[PDB]
Amino acid sequence: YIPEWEGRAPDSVDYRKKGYVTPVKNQGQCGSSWAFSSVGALEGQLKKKTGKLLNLSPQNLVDCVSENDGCGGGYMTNAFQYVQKNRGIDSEDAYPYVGQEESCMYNPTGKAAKCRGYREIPEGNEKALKRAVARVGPVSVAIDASLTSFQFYSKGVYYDESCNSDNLNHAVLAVGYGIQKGNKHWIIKNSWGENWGNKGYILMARNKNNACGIANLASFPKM
Ligand SMILES: NC(=O)SCC(=O)Nc1ccccc1C(=O)O
Repeated sequence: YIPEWEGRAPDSVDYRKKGYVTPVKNQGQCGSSWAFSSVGALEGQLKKKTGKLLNLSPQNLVDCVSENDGCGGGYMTNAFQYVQKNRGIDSEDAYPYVGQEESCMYNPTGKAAKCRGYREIPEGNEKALKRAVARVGPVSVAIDASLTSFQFYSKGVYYDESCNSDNLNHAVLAVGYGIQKGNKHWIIKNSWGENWGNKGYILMARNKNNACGIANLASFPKM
């Protein structure tokens, strides 16, 4: 067997076709994009591990990941380490999202997935992020989403040269990649509801010198 960091990745990958991606969620006013990005990468690894997939609980992460700040931001790697230490993460149905930080309500009964660690993509290496998406699955990533051009995206492959790759303020999920009208892109799942962008998704420029810092905080959990 030839490992992940070696040889040719396919030119087009989309896990929305293969049942590795849950429907688009809406984080509301709570600044918990790290939680939705974390559960999104955990859902994809749950599908490859068990063959079954299920909507996991970002509220579990908001209320229980003490290393993060609930609605005040957080890192996706701390959520992965939490699930590893906690031995489990609850389902969305058993731990619904309320849009606020509350007390930790984890119960092992509603456990739907586990995690045994994580791996951080080499800093700014878009080729390595591409190989990871093609071989591991959906990868949690952080970007600069403060620009007006990003927030009012609707169609096409998004690119803005003013995007600060050193101000990663929003967490999303790379559910694939490809090419549209001569512009390479990452297929990115956001958490601003289905009515944002293109059905909740945005195609962000790929191989344009790590636009918006797409590969500066990329990671995936291990199951
Ligand atoms: N042996 C390898 O690492 S090749 C992986 C690969 O297919 N990369 C690519 C494939 C198509 C387009 C762009 C890239 C890129 O380099 O970002």
